[PDB]
Amino acid sequence: MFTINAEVRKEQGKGASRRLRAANKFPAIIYGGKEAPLAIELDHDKVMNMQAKAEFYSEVLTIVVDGKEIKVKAQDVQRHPYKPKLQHIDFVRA
Amino acid sequence: MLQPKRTKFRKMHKGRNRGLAQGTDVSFGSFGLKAVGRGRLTARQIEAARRAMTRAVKRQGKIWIRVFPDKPITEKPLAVRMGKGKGNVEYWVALIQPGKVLYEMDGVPEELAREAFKLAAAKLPIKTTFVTKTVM
Amino acid sequence: YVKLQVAAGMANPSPPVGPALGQQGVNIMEFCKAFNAKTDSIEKGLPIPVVITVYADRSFTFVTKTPPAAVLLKKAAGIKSGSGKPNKDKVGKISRAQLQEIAQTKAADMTGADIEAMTRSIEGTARSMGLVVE
Amino acid sequence: MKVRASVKKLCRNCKIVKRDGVIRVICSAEPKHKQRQG
Amino acid sequence: ALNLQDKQAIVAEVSEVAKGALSAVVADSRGVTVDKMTELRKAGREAGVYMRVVRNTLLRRAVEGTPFECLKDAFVGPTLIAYVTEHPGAAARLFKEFAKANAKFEVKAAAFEGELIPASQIDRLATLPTYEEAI
Amino acid sequence: SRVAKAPVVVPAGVDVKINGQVITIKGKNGELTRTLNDAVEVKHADNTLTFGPRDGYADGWAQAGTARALLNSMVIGVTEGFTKKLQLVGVGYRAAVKGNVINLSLGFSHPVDHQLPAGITAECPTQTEIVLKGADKQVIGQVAADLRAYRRPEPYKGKGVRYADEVVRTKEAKKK
RNA sequence: AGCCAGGAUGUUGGCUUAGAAGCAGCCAUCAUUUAAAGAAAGCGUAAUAGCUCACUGGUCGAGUCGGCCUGCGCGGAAGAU
RNA sequence: GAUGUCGGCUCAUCACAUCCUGGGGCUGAAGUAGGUCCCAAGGGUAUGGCUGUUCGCCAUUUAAAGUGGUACGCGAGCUGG
Ligand SMILES: [Mg+2]
Ligand SMILES: [Mg+2]
Ligand SMILES: [Mg+2]
Ligand SMILES: [Mg+2]
Ligand SMILES: [Mg+2]
Ligand SMILES: [Mg+2]
Ligand SMILES: [Mg+2]
Ligand SMILES: [Mg+2]
Ligand SMILES: [Mg+2]
Ligand SMILES: [Mg+2]
Ligand SMILES: [Zn+2]
Repeated sequence: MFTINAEVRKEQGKGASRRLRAANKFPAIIYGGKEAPLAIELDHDKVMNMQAKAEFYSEVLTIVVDGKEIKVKAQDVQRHPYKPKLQHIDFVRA
Repeated sequence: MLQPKRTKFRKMHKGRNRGLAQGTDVSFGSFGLKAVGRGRLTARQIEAARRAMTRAVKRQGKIWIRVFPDKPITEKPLAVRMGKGKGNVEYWVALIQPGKVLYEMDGVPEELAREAFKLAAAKLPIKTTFVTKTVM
Repeated sequence: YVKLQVAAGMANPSPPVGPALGQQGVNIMEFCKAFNAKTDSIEKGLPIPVVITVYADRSFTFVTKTPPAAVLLKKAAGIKSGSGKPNKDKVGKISRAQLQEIAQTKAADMTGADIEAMTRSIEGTARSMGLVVE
Repeated sequence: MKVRASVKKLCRNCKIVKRDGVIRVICSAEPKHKQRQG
Repeated sequence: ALNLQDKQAIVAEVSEVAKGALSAVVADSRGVTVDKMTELRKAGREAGVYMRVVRNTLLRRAVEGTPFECLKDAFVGPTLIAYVTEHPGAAARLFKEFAKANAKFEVKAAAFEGELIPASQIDRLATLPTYEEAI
Repeated sequence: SRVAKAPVVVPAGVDVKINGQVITIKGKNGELTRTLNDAVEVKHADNTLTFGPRDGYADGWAQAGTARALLNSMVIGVTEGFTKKLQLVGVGYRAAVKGNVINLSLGFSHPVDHQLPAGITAECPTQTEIVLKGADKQVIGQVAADLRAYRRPEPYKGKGVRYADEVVRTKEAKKK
């Protein structure tokens, strides 16, 4: 079972997202269902190592956002144009 | 040697080569040779690299060339002054932006594709990286 | 100390055995007749391998070994020469009863413990020469 | 001695060594494998 | 490369043959060609003796399950085991002639009755005849 | 580091004198003195010598391993001693010792006279053999290299001055 | 990592060749005794031999190996008063 | 409201990408003689036949007959093909 630790984003936009990536973090989104979409920030190294396993894209993952647990599935991924880095991830509520 | 069979126009404005590539994933094969740098690949460079990777795999597996030299390059010969018309088309280039997957391969083990792509990369004017197919 | 493969009732010509063992210091007329006197029981048209043991005083003692595995598979299938490209070109056929016949003869030189162990060692010599098991 | 920009190990007996700020290839088996970066 | 699955399996195969056999011989075999060894393997299988070279760490593990837990102090240097599963003896006599005729190695220690036999007192399991001798 | 951490056992009869970085090791086979690099902290105590890095020195452990290695072969030097054997290969190639001078006949117009340094002694058991003996591992190695240098082994016949333990690979001349 | 020891049998695999016996080439690349040993990674022979590696048992006794993201350096680097 | 052009003669001066001589590594370096690269600028580095020639071809030398920069060095220094 994949357990991802996330924090809600205090900011949004181009400036804020590039600042996250410069701090070894990256933005991500959780959407689907009746709930409002949740904009989150992830640790780059932790999620990068996880997604190296094929099970990350098939299994139901759990995002831990301030104590609360969110059951999700990896929906889409924006990878860096040429480096082995992640730019953004879409999670759909499972 | 790659070249458009026919074109609407013979000559093209110099233009610029800003931005990041479209077609950054391994879409057909198992492995890919990706551009890390920005530049122009000539038809001769593309053919030299295609030959190097093909010899390496002993013409086994399958090879895809994701790039096409569709941009005509003109040149003015020696002892010719400025003006008096745009020069003559001499060769064709593909514009390359960081991230383009240039070549793809499958039907061969990873170690052989890495070696074939290492040999092909030594013919190219731009820095490259070895990439693998991903799940989404 | 040298290893050679000479015929059952033939030992004397210059091209196969002549200056091959004679260069070391072995008597050409003494060995040639002492070898054929012991290999007289061995059937006509079967190359028999012999190992030579020589000392400092030019003297010699030999131990006769059983015919080779690639040699017995030719007479059992009915062929003079093997395949140029083995497993790519089939030149003959040998039954399971013929595999145990070569193995029972080779038992004196083989390393195997059981009959099934010696039979598989002849199966490998057959595949590497183009002869298929049928 | 081969003097070139690209100095590499050419066999298992080749050894890369830095002597006085110069990368060299010293070989115990083949004299033709002796290199100096330059 | 030997994995732990491989190591556990080798302990298992030598622990099973430890239980069934009657007389076990522990010896050195360093500096002996394969020609002389394949000759002692033919002389071993014939006499109903099981022949093996096992890592001394793997032996201390197969022997812990009793009664050879005295052969521990012989698992220092190259170790070769001779497990006689058919008729007690056979090996202790086969090894003594192989040692004297080849001059190499020394033969460490022997085991029988769940008791340790020193390098000098191996004349006890060397003078014992057949089963098959009482008649 | 693995070399530095391995203590040097000073045997009975060997005297050790430490004056900061200066170490004097006296024995039956002579006396040797070395000044260790400032990065090396040497400790005596018991029948052993221990070596460690000195605080504030970036290469302490690499230096302590060198110092260890040196002091170990100093101890061996003043007890057992060192022996370098050389052998002359080639027609007319001969050697002889006259006190502290090695007379070498090596195919030159003039015979070669090599003056031995303090602490190194030579003896010729054969006209084609040189045996060097001394306490200093570095100095005996230097003398053996100097003698070999007069005629280094050639690749076509193996001719020259070679070390006894030397492997001289020969080759065939260009064909035709 | 180093050091001690082994690196076997069928078999000189088959074809080819004056010869090709792991080691010119071409094709196959199993099986046995096994702790392990490629029908052989390189040198050597006219062909053999002989030397060594892949691999494995012993010794030693706590670390060791090389990919990834990055900072700063090194070589590549020859010119005329 | 003028910075005289090619070549020669005379006189040179610097660079080194070194022609010779010096040191050295590799060699498909037995020796003699070579090939290639590294180091090295201390000195040395033809005369003639033809052509305005520089160059080039040719003859005969020499250890060698270097490659370039200097307003394609040098006409208030000469020549004037
Ligand atoms: Mg902005
Ligand atoms: Mg130096
Ligand atoms: Mg080890
Ligand atoms: Mg004026
Ligand atoms: Mg220079
Ligand atoms: Mg060159
Ligand atoms: Mg000069
Ligand atoms: Mg000349
Ligand atoms: Mg001028
Ligand atoms: Mg005038
Ligand atoms: Zn090498």
